[PDB]
Amino acid sequence: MHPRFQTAFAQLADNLQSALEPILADKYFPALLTGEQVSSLKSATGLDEDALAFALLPLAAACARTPLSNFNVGAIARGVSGTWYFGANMEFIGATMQQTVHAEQSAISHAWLSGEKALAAITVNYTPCGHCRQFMNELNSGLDLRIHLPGREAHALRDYLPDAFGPKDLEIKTLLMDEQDHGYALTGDALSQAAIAAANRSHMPYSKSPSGVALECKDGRIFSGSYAENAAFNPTLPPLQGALILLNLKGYDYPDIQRAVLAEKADAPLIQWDATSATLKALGCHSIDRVLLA
Amino acid sequence: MHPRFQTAFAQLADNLQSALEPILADKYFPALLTGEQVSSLKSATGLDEDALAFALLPLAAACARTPLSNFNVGAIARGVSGTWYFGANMEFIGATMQQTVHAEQSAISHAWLSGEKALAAITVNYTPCGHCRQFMNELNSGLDLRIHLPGREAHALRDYLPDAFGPKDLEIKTLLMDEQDHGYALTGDALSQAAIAAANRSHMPYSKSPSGVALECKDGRIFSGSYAENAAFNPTLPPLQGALILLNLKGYDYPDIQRAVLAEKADAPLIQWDATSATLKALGCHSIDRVLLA
Ligand SMILES: [Zn+2]
Ligand SMILES: [Zn+2]
Repeated sequence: MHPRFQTAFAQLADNLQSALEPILADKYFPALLTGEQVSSLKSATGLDEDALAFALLPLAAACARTPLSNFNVGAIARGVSGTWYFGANMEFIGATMQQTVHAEQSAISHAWLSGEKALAAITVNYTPCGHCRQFMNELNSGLDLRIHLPGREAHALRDYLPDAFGPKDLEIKTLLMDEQDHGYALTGDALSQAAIAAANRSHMPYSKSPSGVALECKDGRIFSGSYAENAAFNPTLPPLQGALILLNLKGYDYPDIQRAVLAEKADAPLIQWDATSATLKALGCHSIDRVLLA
Repeated sequence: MHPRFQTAFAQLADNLQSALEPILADKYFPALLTGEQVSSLKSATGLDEDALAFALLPLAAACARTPLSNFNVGAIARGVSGTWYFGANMEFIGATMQQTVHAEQSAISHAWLSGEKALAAITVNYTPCGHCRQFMNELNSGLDLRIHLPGREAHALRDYLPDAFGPKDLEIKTLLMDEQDHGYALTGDALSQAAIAAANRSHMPYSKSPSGVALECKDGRIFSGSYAENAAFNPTLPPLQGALILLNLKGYDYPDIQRAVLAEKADAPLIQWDATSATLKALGCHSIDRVLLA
């Protein structure tokens, strides 16, 4: 068990602890549960999906990186595949408030970057902020996505965001998590190729500026992040954050990053380079390169 | 009349055009209307406050800087003083999506930076995004603020943001637009003193990192911006954006900036320096200095 899960696990119900102890054994438990694992968990406890998701939220919140607030939020995104993806909020000392990752964005990005094609529901241990409701309205699930919160009854996103602004208002038909491939040729080494592959999956219908970041860890692990625009612009997930969401959920920590690469167009209306390098230097990484698409 | 207002004005009703033509005569019309001016406008047209506010939204939207979307949004914040403040959205080529200013944030910041102590209502020509509903929930007006949208009936913010997240969740009692003065001594020249004065009005209860930016124009005009945190962190208004909101509403343009100063603490958990310089260099300003508080 990775040390982060240790207090949360200790507080779980006995039959849940038992069913989970095999799964959580590995330090690099991927903060995700396949359909099969969810079925076993249900057989061992008698919990249904929603109640299981709620019971598990302490483990998702245990992945939160909150040096400023000490307010840990956990979210579980439930893929249409049946896979459940954890997500937790992250705050970065030395950067800005605009670089913060919310638990809900972490869980959705985990699912999208893992290749999930659509989400069925999202379970969170605290009500989502307007920034997250706006982020969720970018998805191909639109206003129908169901949110599950402790003590409340389920609701579609349209109930949490009445008279919603979204891609339709800007006449955009390509929604986040729809299949996208921008056809940039992968060149360079492993890390730049991973960054370009991430840029190829970019959701960028508003500025048409593709970008992706890939981080290489001490042990050779590469974590990649694709850029995801939002119709309201500011809730956009920058490329670096995707990679850091993955690095953290998968059990690693910022001192394990060795190199990082950002791929983006040279003549692009929006440029990620400055915010990427500045946040990475804040986290300690200083080996940052940029490969540019054409 | 500043050229931006010229098409919008031409499309206004005749008795409105007549009443406004004196006010809009000056190129540097401050994109604000005092209680007296609103009274005159009502006498000249017979419009009540809400309908007047709607009639005026084309002039507020005429201040929008939208190189990416060409989607102009105008907002009118109505102060408790009776002053109405315009606001419009701004997009910055060469920066990121996180630097975007929404019309609603522009109008609220205009009011706060002008010294308005509380808002009564906000009128917008398009429904506010979740990012803005979250921004509005930081204010001392809380969930009671009334939003007015074309064709809809008025509603308090609590109707647009059900089961809201906000400062109470983080046990914060100091709300935005409450009186704040952090007591930093004003040192240096005019521009650094203006930046420190702006930092002294910072709403920063979450990171305790005060900052302010002041911009000096070719003609000697100084525009200042205070930092305003948000409970959901990301909707935070950075200091530079406050100053650029003011510079643009007041009729100036980015090539008029000569110098800029950012004031902030050296040992602060969050640092504005990198995003401030990078966005200003993108806008063309290259004379940026930083004075630091202690
Ligand atoms: Zn949120
Ligand atoms: Zn908005």
